Amino acid sequence: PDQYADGEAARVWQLYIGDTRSRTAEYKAWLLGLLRQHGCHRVLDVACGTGVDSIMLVEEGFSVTSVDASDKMLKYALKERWNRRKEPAFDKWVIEEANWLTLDKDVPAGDGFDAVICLGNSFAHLPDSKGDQSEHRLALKNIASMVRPGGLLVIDHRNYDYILSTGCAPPGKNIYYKSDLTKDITTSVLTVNNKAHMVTLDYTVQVPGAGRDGAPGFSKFRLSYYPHCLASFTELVQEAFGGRCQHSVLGDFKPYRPGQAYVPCYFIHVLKKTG
Amino acid sequence: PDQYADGEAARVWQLYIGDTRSRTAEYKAWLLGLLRQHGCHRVLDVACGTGVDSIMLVEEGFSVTSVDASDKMLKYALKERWNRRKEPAFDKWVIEEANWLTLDKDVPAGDGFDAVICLGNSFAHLPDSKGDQSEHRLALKNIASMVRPGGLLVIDHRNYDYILSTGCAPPGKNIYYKSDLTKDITTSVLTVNNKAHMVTLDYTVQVPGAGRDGAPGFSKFRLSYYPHCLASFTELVQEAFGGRCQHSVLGDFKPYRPGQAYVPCYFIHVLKKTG
Amino acid sequence: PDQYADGEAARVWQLYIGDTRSRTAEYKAWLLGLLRQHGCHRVLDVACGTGVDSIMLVEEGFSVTSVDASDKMLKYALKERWNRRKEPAFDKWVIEEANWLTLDKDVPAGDGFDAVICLGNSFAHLPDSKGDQSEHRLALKNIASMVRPGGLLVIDHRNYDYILSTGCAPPGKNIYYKSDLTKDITTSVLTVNNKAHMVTLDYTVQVPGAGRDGAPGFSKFRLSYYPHCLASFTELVQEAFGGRCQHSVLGDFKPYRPGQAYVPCYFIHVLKKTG
Amino acid sequence: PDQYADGEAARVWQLYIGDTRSRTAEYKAWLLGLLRQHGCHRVLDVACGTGVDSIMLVEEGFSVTSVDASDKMLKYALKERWNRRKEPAFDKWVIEEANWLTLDKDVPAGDGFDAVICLGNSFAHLPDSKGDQSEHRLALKNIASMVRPGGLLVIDHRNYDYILSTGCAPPGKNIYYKSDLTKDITTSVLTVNNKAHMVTLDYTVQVPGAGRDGAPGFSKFRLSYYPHCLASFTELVQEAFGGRCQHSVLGDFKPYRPGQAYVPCYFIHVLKKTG
Ligand SMILES: C[S@@+](CC[C@H](N)C(=O)[O-])C[C@H]1O[C@@H](n2cnc3c(N)ncnc32)[C@H](O)[C@@H]1O
Ligand SMILES: C[S@@+](CC[C@H](N)C(=O)[O-])C[C@H]1O[C@@H](n2cnc3c(N)ncnc32)[C@H](O)[C@@H]1O
Ligand SMILES: C[S@@+](CC[C@H](N)C(=O)[O-])C[C@H]1O[C@@H](n2cnc3c(N)ncnc32)[C@H](O)[C@@H]1O
Ligand SMILES: C[S@@+](CC[C@H](N)C(=O)[O-])C[C@H]1O[C@@H](n2cnc3c(N)ncnc32)[C@H](O)[C@@H]1O
Repeated sequence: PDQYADGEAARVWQLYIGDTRSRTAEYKAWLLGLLRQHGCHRVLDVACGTGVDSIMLVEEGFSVTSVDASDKMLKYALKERWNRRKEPAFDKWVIEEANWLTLDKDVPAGDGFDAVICLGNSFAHLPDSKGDQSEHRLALKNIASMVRPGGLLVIDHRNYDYILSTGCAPPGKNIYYKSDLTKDITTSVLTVNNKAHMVTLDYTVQVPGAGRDGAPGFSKFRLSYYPHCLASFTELVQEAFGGRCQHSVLGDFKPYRPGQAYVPCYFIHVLKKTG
Repeated sequence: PDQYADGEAARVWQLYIGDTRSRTAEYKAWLLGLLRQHGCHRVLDVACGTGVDSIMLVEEGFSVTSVDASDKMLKYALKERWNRRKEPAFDKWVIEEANWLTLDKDVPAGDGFDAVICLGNSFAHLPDSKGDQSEHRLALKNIASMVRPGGLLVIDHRNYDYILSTGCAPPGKNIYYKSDLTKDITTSVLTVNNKAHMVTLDYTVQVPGAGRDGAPGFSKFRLSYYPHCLASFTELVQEAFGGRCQHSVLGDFKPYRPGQAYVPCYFIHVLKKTG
Repeated sequence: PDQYADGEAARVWQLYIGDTRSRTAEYKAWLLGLLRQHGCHRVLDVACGTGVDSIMLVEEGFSVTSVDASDKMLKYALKERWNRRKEPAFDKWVIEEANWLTLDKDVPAGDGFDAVICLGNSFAHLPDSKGDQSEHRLALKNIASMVRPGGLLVIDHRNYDYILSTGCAPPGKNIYYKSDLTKDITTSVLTVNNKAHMVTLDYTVQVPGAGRDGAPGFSKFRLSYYPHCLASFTELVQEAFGGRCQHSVLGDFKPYRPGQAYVPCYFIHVLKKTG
Repeated sequence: PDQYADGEAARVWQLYIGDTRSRTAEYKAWLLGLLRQHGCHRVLDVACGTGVDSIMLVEEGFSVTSVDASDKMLKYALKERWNRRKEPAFDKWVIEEANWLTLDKDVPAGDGFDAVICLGNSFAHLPDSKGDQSEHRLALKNIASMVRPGGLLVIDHRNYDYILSTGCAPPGKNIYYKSDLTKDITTSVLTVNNKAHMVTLDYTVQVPGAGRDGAPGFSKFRLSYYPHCLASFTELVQEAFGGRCQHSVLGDFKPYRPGQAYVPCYFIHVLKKTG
């Protein structure tokens, strides 16, 4: 289930993110700082999407290769690369299809990458269908398996500890998706027995115009995520490295202490493989 | 959406109810008592199902006509009637297809019935698709419209105030469905925005045998209900009589006071129309 | 694939057949004569449908048991039986669900029946999905397996030698379905590679009224048949008896000689199982 | 209905065509000759597919822009362009998504192209759903509307006059698809009433290997075409130019005279707009 196969979400992703520059303005300093601090040059983006963060890293002189399971989303990143094909940096940008579940065979890590990134609440898309989080563990394993020792892994997820609690996803401004075009997002929590099983969001993004004066137009699409509670993900992700890692998490790219006033919309996990 | 069209549920309903006699043993005293107390002879069963309670009322000398929207379920009640066709009582039992939504035209009440019954958590099946409980109000209206003034309406529903609260449906023994054959029931609560929208139960009933020594067999089916909170249903049902009624509700056919120790699995609403 | 599961066809079958009495008027003399001529008293109807011919045989003093795979169609025959439950003849009419494919286990022939009937182009419904006519052979075998030695089997089918040739099904009057209510029947022939694989008919039967003065209403349903060419069926059906049978075929219940002027709409096969 | 959306056909198209060089060897001389003879430099390919003929034209120094409705097929042409991005010719190759039905707005012809090509039996994919060949006429209109006056249009189609007649598509060698990997092609002709409505082909292409020694593997996909009889297409296509055109048709890129011994697998229509 690509969940993006229909292509409606991809078509308007640009409208969903809003000003990519304005979005990337946040955490660019941190991501870049972190990357450089650990002398990272080879970066693998497993959540490429339309290329938002891959493009940023490419421009910033990193050697990036981006993968994604949806060729509908990737098709836009590719489009961008071609458009800037005359730029040496972009001439060396690698964009290929791949799936976390089969990453190991999709992207030959070989020596591995200096850093791996999964941003914008991409991982939560993986379902627990098997009953046990086996799929979660496997995918989380392969992704970590792409990290060269001493390398970095930056994987995030929406704050579901809050969505599950209030039953609603935070509205408006978002560090990853900030666009006045997104008119509505309806949260749908499904709890099997007494455990949260799935959070389904239904977006309503206004396609610029979609009608002459007096008639506005919108695009509607739905995405489903597994609500990973912070504590659980921390445990899950660390386990993916068999413990040989240094773990840490930030609020919205800012330090995070449980009980703090500010409630983050996303939780960024920073893991540094050790051996 | 018959929800019973597939016929899997009907096929094993008998296994789900278990010992009908043992089930009917409960409340038979009360239902009969209540019926007689109000001199009721003409009884309409809008939730006929396989005929459990209609059959009981027939045997008890009442003049009953049973309707139901699922011809898959009704098909078993009919089967029963034929088998006992030699019994005068059963020779006068009426079984026809009908839908609460169109009852008014499906069952010509005319003068009306002395009593109407909807038992076994049948009504909760009606969805709120329209956004507003309009369908609920309409169906609840037609059903009440079949009650002769001074007549009775006995409509029940699972205690969803508890299911919604614990996220799980009560396990094991049940006054309506008590069978050791039912191995599992998985509750699935769906809350759109922050309001409970639907409760989906997934039953696992062991079909006797379904395999030689060493191999047991089961049947799996799913049913979805609108979680009507007590307070809301009391208001809804009373409104269906335009207020010309006498309302009351019992726990599991026993007096019910909010805050009482015993937590009822079902809530039985007893309404007596006045004119 | 019940093909009748949706119930649209059953709901208006009555309208499709038209005047059952006028329909049964044809071949009633022949069927009855044939039956009596071979001293048949126990008759099994494997294509019961709504009960048209079973009812006729019941009224005529035969001891009939009718089976059918569609409970949507059977549900009407049952309805009829109940309505005439006070008639001794109908009190002894047996109606049950069964499938040619599993007839042997569905209907315990035991000694077997004096005659078996499959009329109204019922058998052609069986598809050749398996690639080989295995299903046809098996079903045709079980059906024959219900015939007591010296017994009779009356199985028919539309004249597909003609439908395949003209690509269109004969219009209007029909010995089995004669109703001015049927406004249209669109034939759809599907030939895989160069062999006829399936004939799909789309019926348009006008439901009486379905609208006030000025607005008429119709019902639309589709049925699919395997186009059995005469020669092939003769071979197939005889083989079902392992050759221990006396075969013959009539046009529309009249003698049939290939090349004759009159083009039959149906082909009636009469087989007499022999030692 | 992309008909290619699933992507199974695109994934193995390469295997279906076989040796593109060997395929393109045929008619390359003619296509090129014809193009040059009319001094054509700007070529639009509306059936781009994986880029087979567009690539050939690009290499041959033409200025080509390719469009196609399936992004699953186009995605491969794009892949090819990128790989040869260092070749000036390919740096100027334009590849975009478009649909014959909306071509006029998808590809701004403006002045128009010197030549337009639709090869490999692409057009026959367009269905007649509307009842009337309106869609055929519209699409055929837009495509022609891309031809600059004095320009050329090369549109082909399988010889359905033969497929319809023999009920089977020609086997083996094919000028457009010649690969020993294609193990089977099952034709399926659907005739509504007495008119041929659709021809559905089911391909079985062996994916190289798909299993170790002893186990071979295949890929199965289906495509549906409208069987355009020669005479009809000639009329249809000419009408698309409002008669201001010079029409002609060849067998398999060789002169064609009705009744000739050789039976072409495809019919290539060559139109030269005058207006
Ligand atoms: C929220 S989008 C990413 C948006 C982009 N990263 C951003 O920040 O705007 C999540 C992406 O996850 C990808 N995805 C989901 N499941 C995947 C899997 N199993 N393997 C690889 N990619 C997957 C999808 O194709 C989708 O584009
Ligand atoms: C749980 S079953 C009843 C079982 C039976 N009362 C018993 O106690 O075993 C609920 C019934 O509601 C009926 N039902 C649901 N929607 C209906 C409608 N709109 N009109 C009539 N019956 C309806 C179904 O056909 C189904 O048999
Ligand atoms: C054309 S209808 C019969 C109508 C009826 N004979 C009459 O003359 O009005 C054909 C019947 O064949 C039955 N049928 C089809 N496939 C069957 C199967 N495999 N086993 C038993 N009955 C089957 C259907 O349920 C359907 O009612
Ligand atoms: C047989 S394939 C072409 C293969 C390629 N031209 C060759 O010669 O090998 C037909 C193509 O028609 C395209 N197609 C079908 N309907 C279309 C439409 N309405 N507009 C544009 N392209 C369409 C499909 O996407 C498909 O790739």
